Amino acid sequence: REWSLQQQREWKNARAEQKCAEALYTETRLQFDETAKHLQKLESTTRKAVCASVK
Amino acid sequence: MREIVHLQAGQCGNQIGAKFWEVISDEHGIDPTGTYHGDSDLQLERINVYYNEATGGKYVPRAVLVDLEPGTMDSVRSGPFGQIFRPDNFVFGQSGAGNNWAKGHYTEGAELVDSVLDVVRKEAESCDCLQGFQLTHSLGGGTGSGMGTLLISKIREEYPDRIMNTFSVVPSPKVSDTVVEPYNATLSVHQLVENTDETYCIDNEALYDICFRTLKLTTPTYGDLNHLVSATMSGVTTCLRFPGQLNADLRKLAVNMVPFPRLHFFMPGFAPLTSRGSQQYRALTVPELTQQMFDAKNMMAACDPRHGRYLTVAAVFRGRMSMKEVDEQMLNVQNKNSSYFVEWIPNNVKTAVCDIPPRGLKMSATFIGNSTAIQELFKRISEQFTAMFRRKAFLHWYTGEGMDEMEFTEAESNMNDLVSEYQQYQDATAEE
Amino acid sequence: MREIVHLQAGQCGNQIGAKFWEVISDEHGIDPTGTYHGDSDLQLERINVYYNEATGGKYVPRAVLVDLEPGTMDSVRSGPFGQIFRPDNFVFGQSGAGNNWAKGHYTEGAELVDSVLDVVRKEAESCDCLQGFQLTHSLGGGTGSGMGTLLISKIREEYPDRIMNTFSVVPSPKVSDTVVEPYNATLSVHQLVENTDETYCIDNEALYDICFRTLKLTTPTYGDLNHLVSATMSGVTTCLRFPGQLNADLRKLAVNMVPFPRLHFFMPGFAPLTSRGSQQYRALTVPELTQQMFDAKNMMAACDPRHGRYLTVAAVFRGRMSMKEVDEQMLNVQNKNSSYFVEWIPNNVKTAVCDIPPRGLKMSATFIGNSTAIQELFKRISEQFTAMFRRKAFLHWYTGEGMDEMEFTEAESNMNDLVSEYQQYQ
Amino acid sequence: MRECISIHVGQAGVQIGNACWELYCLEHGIQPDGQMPSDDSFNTFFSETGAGKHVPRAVFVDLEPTVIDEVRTGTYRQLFHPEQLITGKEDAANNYARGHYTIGKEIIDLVLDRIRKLADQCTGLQGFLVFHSFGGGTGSGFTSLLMERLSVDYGKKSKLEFSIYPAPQVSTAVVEPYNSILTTHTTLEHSDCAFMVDNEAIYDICRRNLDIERPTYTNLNRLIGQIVSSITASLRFDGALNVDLTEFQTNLVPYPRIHFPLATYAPVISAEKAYHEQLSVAEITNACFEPANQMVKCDPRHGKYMACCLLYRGDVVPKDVNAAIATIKTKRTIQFVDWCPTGFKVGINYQPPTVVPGGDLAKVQRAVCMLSNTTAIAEAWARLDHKFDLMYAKRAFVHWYVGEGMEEGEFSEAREDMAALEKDYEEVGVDSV
Amino acid sequence: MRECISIHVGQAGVQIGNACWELYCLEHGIQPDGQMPSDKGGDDSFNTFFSETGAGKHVPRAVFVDLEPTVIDEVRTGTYRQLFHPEQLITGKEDAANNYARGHYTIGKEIIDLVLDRIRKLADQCTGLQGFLVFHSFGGGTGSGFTSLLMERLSVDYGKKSKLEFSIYPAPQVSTAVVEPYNSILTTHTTLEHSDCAFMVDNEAIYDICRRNLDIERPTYTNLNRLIGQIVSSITASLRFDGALNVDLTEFQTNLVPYPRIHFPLATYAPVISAEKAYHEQLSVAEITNACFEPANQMVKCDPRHGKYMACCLLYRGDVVPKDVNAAIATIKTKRTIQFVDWCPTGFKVGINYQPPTVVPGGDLAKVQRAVCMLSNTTAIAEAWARLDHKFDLMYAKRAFVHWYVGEGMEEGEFSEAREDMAALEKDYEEVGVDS
Amino acid sequence: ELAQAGTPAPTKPHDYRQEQPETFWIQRAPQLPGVSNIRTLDTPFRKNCSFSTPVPLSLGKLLPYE
Amino acid sequence: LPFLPGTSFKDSTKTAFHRSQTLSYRNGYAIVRRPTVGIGGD
Ligand SMILES: Nc1nc2c(ncn2[C@@H]2O[C@H](COP(=O)(O)OP(=O)(O)OP(=O)(O)O)[C@@H](O)[C@H]2O)c(=O)[nH]1
Ligand SMILES: Nc1nc2c(ncn2[C@@H]2O[C@H](COP(=O)(O)OP(=O)(O)OP(=O)(O)O)[C@@H](O)[C@H]2O)c(=O)[nH]1
Ligand SMILES: Nc1nc2c(ncn2[C@@H]2O[C@H](COP(=O)(O)OP(=O)(O)O)[C@@H](O)[C@H]2O)c(=O)[nH]1
Ligand SMILES: Nc1nc2c(ncn2[C@@H]2O[C@H](COP(=O)(O)OP(=O)(O)O)[C@@H](O)[C@H]2O)c(=O)[nH]1
Ligand SMILES: [Mg+2]
Ligand SMILES: [Mg+2]
Repeated sequence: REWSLQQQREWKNARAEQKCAEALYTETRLQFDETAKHLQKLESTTRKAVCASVK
Repeated sequence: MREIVHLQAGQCGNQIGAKFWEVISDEHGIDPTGTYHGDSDLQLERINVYYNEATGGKYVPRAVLVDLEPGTMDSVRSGPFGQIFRPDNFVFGQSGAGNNWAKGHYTEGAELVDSVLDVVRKEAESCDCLQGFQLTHSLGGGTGSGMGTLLISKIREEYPDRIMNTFSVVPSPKVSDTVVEPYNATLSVHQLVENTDETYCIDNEALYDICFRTLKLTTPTYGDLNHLVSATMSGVTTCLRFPGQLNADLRKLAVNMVPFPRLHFFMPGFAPLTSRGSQQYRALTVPELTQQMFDAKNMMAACDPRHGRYLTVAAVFRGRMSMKEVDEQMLNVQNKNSSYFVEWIPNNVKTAVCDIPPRGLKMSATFIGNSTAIQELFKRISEQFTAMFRRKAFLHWYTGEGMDEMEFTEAESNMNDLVSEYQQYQDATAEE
Repeated sequence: MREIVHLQAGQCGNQIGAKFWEVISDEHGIDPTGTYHGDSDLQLERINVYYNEATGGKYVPRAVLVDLEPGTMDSVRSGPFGQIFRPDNFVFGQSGAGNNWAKGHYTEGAELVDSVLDVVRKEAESCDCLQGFQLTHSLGGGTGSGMGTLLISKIREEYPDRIMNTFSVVPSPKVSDTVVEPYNATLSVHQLVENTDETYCIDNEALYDICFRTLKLTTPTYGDLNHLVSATMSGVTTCLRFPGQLNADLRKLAVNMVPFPRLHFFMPGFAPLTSRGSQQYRALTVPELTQQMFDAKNMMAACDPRHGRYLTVAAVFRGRMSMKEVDEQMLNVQNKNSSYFVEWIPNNVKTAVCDIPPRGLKMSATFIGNSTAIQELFKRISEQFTAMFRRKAFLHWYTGEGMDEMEFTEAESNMNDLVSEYQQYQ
Repeated sequence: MRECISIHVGQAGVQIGNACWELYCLEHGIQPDGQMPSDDSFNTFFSETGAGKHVPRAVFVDLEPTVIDEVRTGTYRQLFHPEQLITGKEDAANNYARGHYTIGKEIIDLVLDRIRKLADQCTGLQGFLVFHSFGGGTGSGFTSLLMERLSVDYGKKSKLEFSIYPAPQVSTAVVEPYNSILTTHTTLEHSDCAFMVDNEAIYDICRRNLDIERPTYTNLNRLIGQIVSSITASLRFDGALNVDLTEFQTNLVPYPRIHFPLATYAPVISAEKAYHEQLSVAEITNACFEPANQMVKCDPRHGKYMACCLLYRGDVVPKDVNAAIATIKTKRTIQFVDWCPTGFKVGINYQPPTVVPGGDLAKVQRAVCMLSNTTAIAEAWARLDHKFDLMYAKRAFVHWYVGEGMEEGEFSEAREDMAALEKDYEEVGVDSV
Repeated sequence: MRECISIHVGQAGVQIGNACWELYCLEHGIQPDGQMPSDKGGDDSFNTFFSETGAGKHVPRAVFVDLEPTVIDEVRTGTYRQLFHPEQLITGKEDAANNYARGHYTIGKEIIDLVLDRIRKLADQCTGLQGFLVFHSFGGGTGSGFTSLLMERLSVDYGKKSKLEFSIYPAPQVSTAVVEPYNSILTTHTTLEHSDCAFMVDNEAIYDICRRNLDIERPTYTNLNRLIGQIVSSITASLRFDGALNVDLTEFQTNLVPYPRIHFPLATYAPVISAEKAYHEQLSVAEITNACFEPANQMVKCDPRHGKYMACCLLYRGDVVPKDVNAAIATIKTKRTIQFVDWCPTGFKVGINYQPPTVVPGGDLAKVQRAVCMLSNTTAIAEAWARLDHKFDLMYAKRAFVHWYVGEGMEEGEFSEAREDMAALEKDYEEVGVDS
Repeated sequence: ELAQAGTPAPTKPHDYRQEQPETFWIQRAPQLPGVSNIRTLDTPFRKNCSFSTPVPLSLGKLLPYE
Repeated sequence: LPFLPGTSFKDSTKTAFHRSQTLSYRNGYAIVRRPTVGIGGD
């Protein structure tokens, strides 16, 4: 009984640590996606400004 | 472990399914962003039926939106719950069909099926044990009826031993929102009778009558009609995703309602629909659910079962309730109106019970009826089709785009054969 | 210990070659100066494969840049990563080939091979145990196709028992960026079939397809196309410089791909490429990689594998993953599709697994597929070579440089026989 | 040493298994965690573990995960072994052919493997008890080849059969007669004894007796569990006159084709109505003979009592048992066959029945369960033959069986076989020449 | 005094060696540095595997041979860099690359002298040699080719020494190469003539075991090699630890191998259970001895219900008693499913060891009281060989991949000769299995 | 409903990877046939070959009962 | 931002694209000059 309890407690701790690492990866991915969207918006605005200057 | 792949054909299909996904997203607790914000551990027990997993706890629907006019696609994508669908699942053509079944089936709708079957295969082998396919469309248009039937006839040859459900908005008897709607409806039903496993007929007359007389609404917009249709669509597949005392899947309902392979046209109904005035003046009981289900007013088709005979009946209940009173009430309603049931089948009614009711509600129920009162619809459509076909109305449009003249005659022959089969199964006797 | 020498020919070879060295200088943490600025100590375990050690902890690439005009070599040197190349490795003439195969093979390119083989012999003998060579060129030009096949037949006589790879950009069906394109494309494929171990067919039409419907780029300049090619060149050799559970080098893939020595034309692909809008609508699993890897929209050559039979197939995975799920997916695609795979070879697909994914990404895969449907590429050129040749168009630019006219009829019969080797295995 | 193996098939089997095993756990004083808070009376049902735990000797089988997953995430998630709960992927969906041919063959291997492991652990096995329903697809189809394989694998082991029959009036399906006719070859040839119950009768009992205005399947399955516990309590607990699984088969089955008894229980009364009632042995054995307390919708006054087995629990005296039997035997209302002068078997057990929290029955001192074999079953079979032939006249629903593997001659041969079974009962019950 | 020499050839050999030697160090209490903290002599159980230096260090008796550096350098850089000898990790420069010819004729002749020199040094250190244990894989180039001439040289150098062979066979359905049947036919001479006892395993069966037993949805090569290490430890524990009735290597070779041409047992281990299912099961002797006979628990994709059992060797470890052993064997002998041949009436050999198996932290198995390992010599291996002869004939019908093998140095006769050798070895099994 | 007692308390400290399970053999270790000299505090079932080794090829070791 | 096939961006407000000559010939020798200037004079 004691051995099985200790083994499954340690397995649970390992799975929790893996879940936390995956959460950190998803947060960094979300930050990169937001930066990419902002950069695309900036590039489109600069292109429209250049065309208006030419006209 | 039983996935349902959703198919949307036409502008009508896009509107109905765009309401349907909102309703079951609210049912399973899904925000407009896509994540899960709910207060139960039971809502994620069976969520893989309609949703595919994503990263970061997101769920995306297993649905495809097929159309030839991207205006409805833009309307769906700009909606409130429009940011949940994957951007690749919108399959939009470049030229419309223009209410032409020939344009839908042969000329412009024959080049879109390659991309549509590609996306359908990608969403079909992604499932573990796929249960079947579902379609939502209307037989009065050009894209839903013209090319949706082509999609059915392709995917059923691809996947023979699966199940195919259809929600068809068959033409209204008095509205006639299109001049050539009997042409489209006849040429679509002639394919549906061979290539469809279950068909559900939905009528705007019935929806208007319910939303006017029952719910007592001043302005019945299409949002309320799509809400009613989506409530029926959600109530059909409830036992797959919510546990109950007596489960029932789409295959089981097909088994217990389809005695012969050409008799698979159903009329639906929903049970507790009450107005704001009469909400407090009514107690929620199983007799008050069965009465409202079996009332001929509450049918979602413009066909009256007092002219016909109930071949089979299915009922799906939702809520914590008593098996004794459920079986007692449905035996009682079977016994009382003894002339509205056939005599060569005992126990015409299948019953199912699911535990979990919809939100804000205590008890509910859904009725699916196979009767012979559906041949009235086919007789009316056939008489209008043969009303135009002797004077050869509108026929150059269909003939100049690749159709022979024998197609219309064989559609007439198949439709007349189906209505004569329905008549003989109504008039059949016990002694033989 | 297992070194790879990079050869760049043409302006197409130089623009692909300059983007390639920008990619793996970021994998190994090499700044534009040339030094090392990285976080892991495993990045310097196998860096002698591509770089030469210099004084002060500076690494220079083992690449030689060959062109008959410095017009493109000036644009490479003025870029961000234009300071890493050794200034003695730039080999250049003063007269262009003019998109002529005869000038680039016999007249103008014959002088320039005196200087290239002094540089190639200097870099090849400095290694410990040379794995093989590598080439980047185009078959529709004068420098890439003319002299780039003169270098192949000269370094294979010197080094016969090695690995010769080519990343050749074949002509496209409807693009046609050269009027005399099939003369240079037919006379170069005739030289590749006898003198090359592995050949990767890349088409600029297929790279336009990926940047439109997969990446959803509004303005896909050639900086992005040369990224797609360079993400495949670093994925093939990623088991040479990174540890893994099951690793495969350049030689191990060529053994398991080529059943007969004439059949060595492949079709590359890369897997986790996703548009920016659909970044959050997708889950990362091994079945997500294997689905996109075998996609017919994802091949880098303008040949559809649905019209032919997969002879052999490879996949080189990257990232930490389970060996059951890798071996389960390659079996699953073979059992369902029993018509796109040959019947006298069971288990067509080979698998390799690396442990270090590209930076900022969790998993990757590179696809190498030998297919019968590559005969579509050689049959649409042989119908355009024969269309021009029977009216004898443009021969005075070729026959006027001494080239015999029977060499044109030999290039037909070697390439018309090649499409008949492929037909009998379909 | 003496032990039984429970095999529950279908959704009905799994629900009855839940309601039976809760009663067994409370009867033997085992927590839902599986540990006894602290005599080998549990050894008939529970098996010891190397962690000090008790694991049931039961196999739950189903073709869908929706009903087994409630057991897996319920209160008794720790008690059951995780490999005793066998699940398919797609259910048979009210089809005999799906459950027998196409879908049963993927899990028959796993079910036979677990059955082999349990019977290898059994040092001496009394038999298998099979809990199933005729109407459902899995219970109709998979159970047929389950018993067919068990008959080949095991020679003379006992196979008791608790089955759900369709009700004469109410039903939960349409193809219920089709699924119920085709099992009358397996339950005829490859079954040893088969008790049949139907839910409308138990609805009547719970409505009239226990004062419950709205019974549920829990309120039915608890009564079924009480019956099964009263049957097996002679094995489990010491008593004055023990009876055995082989023993009542010997004393109740006169011919190999006649193994369809009727199971009744008494007293079934509420806690308020038990407060004013003096329940003597005669007062509990008179209620078993009443047709209003039968558990099948059939009347034994049309038939002849062929054999009777009584099982008493509690503060019961053999003198008063004999006096009650003597008072029963003098009634002209109850008729016995001429070829059985002494028709009774008597078992007496000391331990009273156990009350459950939240249940509907009352705490009682004595109780009785009766297994009576009579000739009032031909009416119940013919009342279903009317429905089956009325459906089969027009070949309704029959493509849904033909296209999935089975030929159409199986319908006719099963109808003819069970028709001969119906005919045999009349010459069994006719008066001697 | 009793000693065994481990020879790990190829990437599979190196990885199985890592997973084995971690287990050996942890079982004998040796730190990754190489020193035992528990020195408070009197202990000799490590002398089978570890040689003791006077400085207090214990060096393994293993040789890691490889033709590529990418996996030997992981060993040289990782946790056990200070444990292994610097010269016991032999590495080449260019690998064979799935080529029997490259591994046998061209590349292997450069390093075979170094390998034989280190083998000579280890066997000279050994005062009495039980034998060699060769860990290799059939599919790969080095394991297919270099091991062949390594064993050809070892048979000449060492006459009567036992050479046990832990081989990875190609899986019948899944695989990781395409010239794998071509390499797996050509080693059927060097595993037939130059081996004493050959245990074949394949990855698909161990994938199935780790799927349905340990509840690992995504197993890896570490999870497979841990089970293989458990098997080798259960074989060698009779030499290493005190037991009631000990079994030696020559002893179970005698009791397992009936003819010189027939030396192909099947290895099974029980119980392979997880810590969540160790709570709901008692692992008695009569129940761990029935899991070895189940065809689902076999480590080769073959069904022994089709064949005839010829001999069995059972090795029990832990809380196990002869009364329960005899009762369980009596229970097994009465089943009509398990069939023995007529000329082997007493078909069992039994060994018992006192010390229960150890556990690795972070591992997959559970801490168990007792365990059993079975080596069964049967007839149901001819199906596993025919399932790959089919693939070899299918490829060789039209001479695919033949120029690769021909150009490096062999001739084309070895393909047909090796296929004929496999055909004769397949006919011999049915000739033996036919009763009288 | 009602109250359920938890897991029983351990009377002695337990830690896996270090603790040897009880056997009949480890309860009666000095009294068995087949057990060698007991000089290891970890397990009594580790082989001691001090007596069996020859007088040559023997390091400094302690003979049994001496 | 990670270095990826789709993550590249370029400056739009650039107007001078003059290509300087770092490789040329003096006497008979191919010379290579240090690139003291970029594209456009920057
Ligand atoms: N007495 C009793 N009968 C039940 C109970 N639950 C279900 N049933 C019976 O089960 C029959 C329907 O079959 P189910 O048990 O629901 O499902 P199944 O037997 O597994 O068959 P499939 O649904 O096709 O898989 C009905 O006729 C009910 O009479 C129960 O709790 N008590
Ligand atoms: N069980 C198991 N098998 C392995 C492992 N690693 C590799 N293999 C097997 O090895 C085979 C491939 O050959 P390898 O051993 O990897 O390579 P090799 O023997 O050195 O031959 P070359 O690569 O040509 O040098 C595959 O079929 C795998 O099944 C492992 O860790 N465990
Ligand atoms: N019930 C319902 N019917 C609709 C809806 N939208 C359109 N329709 C019906 O669909 C018919 C026209 O369909 P149409 O748009 O031409 O279909 P399409 O050509 O395939 O796009 C009309 O008869 C409408 O009554 C809706 O939201 N709900
Ligand atoms: N993929 C890719 N193709 C290119 C690039 N630059 C040119 N090409 C292609 O190369 C072909 C002509 O090459 P060319 O300039 O004649 O090569 P050269 O004669 O050796 O200098 C054209 O069809 C272009 O499409 C590039 O940067 N990337
Ligand atoms: Mg079921
Ligand atoms: Mg190797």
